[PDB]
Amino acid sequence: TQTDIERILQSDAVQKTFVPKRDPLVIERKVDPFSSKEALARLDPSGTVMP
Amino acid sequence: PTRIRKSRKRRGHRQMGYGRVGGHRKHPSGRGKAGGLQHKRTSFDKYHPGYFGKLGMRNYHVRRNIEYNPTINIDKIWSLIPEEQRDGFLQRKSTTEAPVVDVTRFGFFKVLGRGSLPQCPIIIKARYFSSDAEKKLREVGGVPLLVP
Amino acid sequence: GRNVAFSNMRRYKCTNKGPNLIKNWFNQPA
Amino acid sequence: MGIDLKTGIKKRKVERKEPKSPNPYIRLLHNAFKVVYENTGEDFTKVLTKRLCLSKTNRPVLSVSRLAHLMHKREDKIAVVASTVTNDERLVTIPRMTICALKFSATARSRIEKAGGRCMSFDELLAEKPTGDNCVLLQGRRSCRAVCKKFGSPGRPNSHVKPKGEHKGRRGARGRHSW
Amino acid sequence: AKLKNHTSKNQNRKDHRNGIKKPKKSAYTSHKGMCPKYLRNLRRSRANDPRQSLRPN
RNA sequence: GAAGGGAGGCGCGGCCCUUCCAAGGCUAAAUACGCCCCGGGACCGAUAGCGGACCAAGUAGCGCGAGCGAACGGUGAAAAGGACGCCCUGCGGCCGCUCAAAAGACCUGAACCCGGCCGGCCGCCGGCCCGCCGGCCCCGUCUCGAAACACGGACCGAGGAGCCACGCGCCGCGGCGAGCCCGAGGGAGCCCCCGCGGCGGAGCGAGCGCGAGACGCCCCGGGCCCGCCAUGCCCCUGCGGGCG
RNA sequence: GGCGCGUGGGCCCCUCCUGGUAAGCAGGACGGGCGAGGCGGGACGAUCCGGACGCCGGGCCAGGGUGCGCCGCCGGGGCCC
RNA sequence: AGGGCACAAGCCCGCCCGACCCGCGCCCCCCGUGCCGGCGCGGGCCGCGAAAGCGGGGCCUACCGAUCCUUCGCCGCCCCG
Ligand SMILES: [K+]
Ligand SMILES: [K+]
Ligand SMILES: [Mg+2]
Ligand SMILES: [Mg+2]
Ligand SMILES: [Mg+2]
Ligand SMILES: [Mg+2]
Ligand SMILES: [Mg+2]
Ligand SMILES: [Mg+2]
Ligand SMILES: [Mg+2]
Ligand SMILES: [Mg+2]
Ligand SMILES: [Mg+2]
Ligand SMILES: [Mg+2]
Ligand SMILES: [Mg+2]
Ligand SMILES: [Mg+2]
Ligand SMILES: [Mg+2]
Ligand SMILES: [Mg+2]
Ligand SMILES: [Mg+2]
Ligand SMILES: [Mg+2]
Ligand SMILES: [Mg+2]
Ligand SMILES: [Mg+2]
Ligand SMILES: [Mg+2]
Ligand SMILES: [Mg+2]
Ligand SMILES: [Mg+2]
Ligand code: NA
Ligand code: NA
Ligand code: NA
Ligand code: NA
Ligand code: NA
Ligand code: NA
Ligand code: NA
Ligand code: NA
Repeated sequence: TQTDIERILQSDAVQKTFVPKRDPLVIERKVDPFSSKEALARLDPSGTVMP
Repeated sequence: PTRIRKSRKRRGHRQMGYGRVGGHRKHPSGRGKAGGLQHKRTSFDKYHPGYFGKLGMRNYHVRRNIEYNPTINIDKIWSLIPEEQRDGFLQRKSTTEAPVVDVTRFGFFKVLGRGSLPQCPIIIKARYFSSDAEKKLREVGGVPLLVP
Repeated sequence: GRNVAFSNMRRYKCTNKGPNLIKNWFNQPA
Repeated sequence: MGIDLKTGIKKRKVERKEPKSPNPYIRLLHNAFKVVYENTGEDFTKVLTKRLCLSKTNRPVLSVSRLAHLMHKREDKIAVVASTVTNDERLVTIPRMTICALKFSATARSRIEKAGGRCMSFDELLAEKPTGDNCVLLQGRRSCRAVCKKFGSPGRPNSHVKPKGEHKGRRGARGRHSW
Repeated sequence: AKLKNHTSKNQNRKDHRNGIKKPKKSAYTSHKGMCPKYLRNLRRSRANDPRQSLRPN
């Protein structure tokens, strides 16, 4: 039955096979880099872009 | 049940899935199988070869229990012996106490030769045999017999 | 292309008039 | 709006993702193996879940004789079948083997119990070998149905199938020039 | 009452709707119309080759 | 137009075998079924259900005649079915009485259409402090094409048109699985117990008939094997067997 | 790969043709459109010029235009019943 | 009617009957169905030629016909006690 299944799935024998998945992608909203100096520094650390 | 049928989902649509240009009329192509050699010739030629004409000789009254002829293949023979006797006979490959099988008692007339046999002598009684059936039987140590 | 085996059922006879050719079995338990 | 999306692109495809059966056992098994695959990415488990989603017409039965013939060079492995295992009376003797199936016939079960074999359930397979270590996945012949042999157009010159009903004439049934 | 006799106006568009289907990859190696003496020799050479003969034992 | 005769699902003549005795007669049971009577219902509920729920229906009414053939159910618990008084030439009216209620010839009492009093000034959509601005051809249909001088439609209510049986093909699901199966029926248990055919399991061939293993996760294709057709060699029991 | 429906009266534009004095005539061809495509413009139109559509706020602007009806204009050169 | 052909595909002479028997495949029209027509082959038996070779009619593109019934031909099978 249902109760007997998660007992099997939570045992160590089945747990030994689990392998973590890599960290997901990072997604952020698009903003204009030239609006602020922090946003610009995020793209050109040197700060050599005139605007 | 009528709740789940496709026709009940067409209320409000005017022609119920039969189209506007054509529509639903009575018998737009005829009744039954009419037209097989005329306007339905393509259909009959694609899917029904050998539908028109005659072929072979005719028997005015077939005798149904004379033409009856059940058959058994040589590879189904040992399944007629129950399991306990089965292991007993297989263990001792005896030539003096060989099992005797009469397929007519089980409802068969002729013995055919598909498959193989265990390597052990056996006696089989039937009314007819195929050429290969006899050959395979004699190569395993058995003998065929004819039973009334 | 419809690919079917042809039917071998006879058309009904005496449906609205004539002898009654329908047998029901509602009286089986009785 | 205002975009072209029908120039180098094809229509979507439909595939099964759930078992579709009311039997609760099959739902439980499918969900468990889906979880195991989610947490390991193994191919054996992926194929197993897909097989558990198949319809009955796509899961032919397997005999003990066929199983014996298929385990000739791998007698120590475990045979895994996502269908029922039936008996073959034509085979007088069967060897010793381990089989995991959805169902067993009473006769097939008894024949396997004798000879020293072992009949296993998918629950025990999940408990012991979730990733299918030392396991072989097998299936029957999907083209064995009698319906499958009547697909096509019997009256065409290049087909090799028979008509569906009973035909008694000769026109088009006695060679290429019978028409 | 006369109606149209012929048009091919829409036919090329209908042909390209699902692409132009290529033949099967088994139609290229059929023995459908090959010279019989060549086919018979090919059969016998295979059967007598121990490394590729399917005869039992 | 006769003496022994009849039959054996292809005719004629001959010889056998297997079976029965016409041209005379009687016979219960297991089976079918309306009117009429009794019981029941996943049936209709007053334009439905029988044409016919109504003290009078095959009635009233129509046709020379054969025939044709409707409409019409419901006060209230109890008729307690309406006191008295006042106007009125009479017809009638007002006021009140019985009752929980007038429910007053009657349950409830919608729409269309209409009278009085009271507020407004032209339809729909949108914005707004509300009459200003902007937009808007009559729907349904056949048709390449309808606002059409193409057809149907004054208005409102109620009714009003892919259901059922059998057969065939394919798909999904359940049970069992080389097997499977509530046939008819019988056990005094609608639902419990027992219960044959049949279909599947071997094909091909006009037919006499003959009759499959060699490979394979699956699919496709090759390769072999069986039957039908034609050939070569060998040989027993021989127009029969074997091998190719 | 399986099962199955509708359709089998079409018309218009571009360029290329045939019969005909010609036709908003009749018959063919590559590509597109209407049919079955909302919206702005072409005064007015099923098909022309742009653009092919969930419900909203803001910005930019295709095609076409900018005396008044009716949203939106000036500057420069030439001609002129 | 259009193609083709020069010690030839034309004309003359000599000998012949491949203008045959058994069995398959493909092309054209086309739904990749039929029919007419053609072509490529495996066997049998033949003609001509010294031989290699060629020959399933008239150099190529037209000249023709299902089911049921009748009639004819070879070799066989059935008439179900
Ligand atoms: K019209
Ligand atoms: K008119
Ligand atoms: Mg309507
Ligand atoms: Mg129609
Ligand atoms: Mg209609
Ligand atoms: Mg037409
Ligand atoms: Mg007879
Ligand atoms: Mg009687
Ligand atoms: Mg009534
Ligand atoms: Mg308003
Ligand atoms: Mg207005
Ligand atoms: Mg209409
Ligand atoms: Mg019409
Ligand atoms: Mg018209
Ligand atoms: Mg209209
Ligand atoms: Mg109604
Ligand atoms: Mg039409
Ligand atoms: Mg026109
Ligand atoms: Mg239309
Ligand atoms: Mg369009
Ligand atoms: Mg202005
Ligand atoms: Mg010459
Ligand atoms: Mg030759
Ligand atoms: Na009522
Ligand atoms: Na009441
Ligand atoms: Na219009
Ligand atoms: Na009309
Ligand atoms: Na009217
Ligand atoms: Na295969
Ligand atoms: Na417009
Ligand atoms: Na031709």
